[PDB]
Amino acid sequence: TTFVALYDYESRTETDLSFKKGERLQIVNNTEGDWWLAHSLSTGQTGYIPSNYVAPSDSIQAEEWYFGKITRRESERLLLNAENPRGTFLVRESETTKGAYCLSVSDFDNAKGLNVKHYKIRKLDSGGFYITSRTQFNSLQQLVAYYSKHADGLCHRLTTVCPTSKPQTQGLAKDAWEIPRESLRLEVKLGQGCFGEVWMGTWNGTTRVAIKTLKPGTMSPEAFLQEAQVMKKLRHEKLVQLYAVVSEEPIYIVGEYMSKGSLLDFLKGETGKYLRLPQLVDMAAQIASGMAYVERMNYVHRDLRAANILVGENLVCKVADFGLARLIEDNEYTARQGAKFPIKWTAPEAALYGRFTIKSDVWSFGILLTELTTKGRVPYPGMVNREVLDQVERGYRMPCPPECPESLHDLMCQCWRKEPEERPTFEYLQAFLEDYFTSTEPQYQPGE
Ligand SMILES: CC(C)(C)n1nc(-c2cccc3ccccc23)c2c(N)ncnc21
Repeated sequence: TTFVALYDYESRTETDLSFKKGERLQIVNNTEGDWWLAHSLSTGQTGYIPSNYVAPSDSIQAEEWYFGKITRRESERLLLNAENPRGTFLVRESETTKGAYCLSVSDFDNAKGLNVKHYKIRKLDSGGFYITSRTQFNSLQQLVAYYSKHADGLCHRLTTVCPTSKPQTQGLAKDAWEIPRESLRLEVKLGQGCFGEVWMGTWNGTTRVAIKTLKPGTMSPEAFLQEAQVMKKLRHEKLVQLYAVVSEEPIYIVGEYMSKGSLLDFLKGETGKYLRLPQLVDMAAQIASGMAYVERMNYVHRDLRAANILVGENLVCKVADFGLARLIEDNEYTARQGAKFPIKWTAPEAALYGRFTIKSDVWSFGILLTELTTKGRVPYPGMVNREVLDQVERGYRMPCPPECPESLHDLMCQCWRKEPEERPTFEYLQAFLEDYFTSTEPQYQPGE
């Protein structure tokens, strides 16, 4: 009945437990969902561990190459990393056939360069697993072992397990949410905003975090606290996870530290000078994915723009600062006015009637699209804030950006429809962007 560690974990508190990948643990108390009390069968030490860093000792989830329910697309973003040798692989759940699996493998060809080939793994009614019926296997493990020795009609022999990064724990530690101010050390100033600052820091002397501070008089702690309850419930690979808070003014919001910074600066950077269309579209697709989750949760972002998107490794983009805008108490800002309100991203009905919805976020996404295709250039280049809303009201829309294909401009124009309900859904935008470049090639290589 033992569990095994899937990744290394460094202790963060006095009551938690460090372990290395592969270490056998006993779960001596599993009552709480996200932190379990465990006990190393190697060291004898006890302490709390994040439940997502372990799997049952003989399970399929224990397999280092088994990635579970991961999209085909997300699967490709990992496999295509330039460091991966050919034959890098992983196994995941097939999306299109329930109860089937999929072996994804990285390959190189002169026509295509670097690419990913997928093989659907079907399980027989008699019990076996196979890619080609010619050769079956009693488990996924055995399939993987055989194909690590002989290619046998796959593109390449299985060589290296697809590497991944450690997943985020749920919270910084068990029961940690409203944390004391003195547990944070501010180290490097990352940014400065209209209502506060962002800092790289350390929680509890151990854990690297980012800390956003709010000026006193920005919002009430009581309102901030009720909302933060809603925000901690939002969990998605394309949303910046909020870790903990300090509710008393000056308010702190503690979150994952995204070393690569905002999408906006990454776009303007030497980092952005040579980004090609396919990458811009893929970043757009992820943001739409995060927003599509917001959309399924019936939440509203309210401040969506390139500045509030954060970048990670492999061109990962995550939606940040969601919901907070609603709580800004500043007089001018509540009236959708003043040098702090992002009018250039705001749908006309939201600015005029304070009508903020997922549809006015769709409009902001259209604006964000023009940032992605113009290296972070400010929207409405020849206009000042105080003259945008009236232009937009009279039906003015930004023209197709230089070098932007009309098709993506047309998408932007759909996002900027006068009637909010005529605007597309984030679900539509996500699919449209993910499938922007049509491949003739087959979804799965033939079993043959
Ligand atoms: C680029 C910039 C300085 C604006 N930045 N901003 C954040 C950040 C954005 C939204 C909410 C947060 C909540 C707590 C901590 C940081 C953030 C952020 C981050 N997490 N990591 C790195 N840079 C960040």
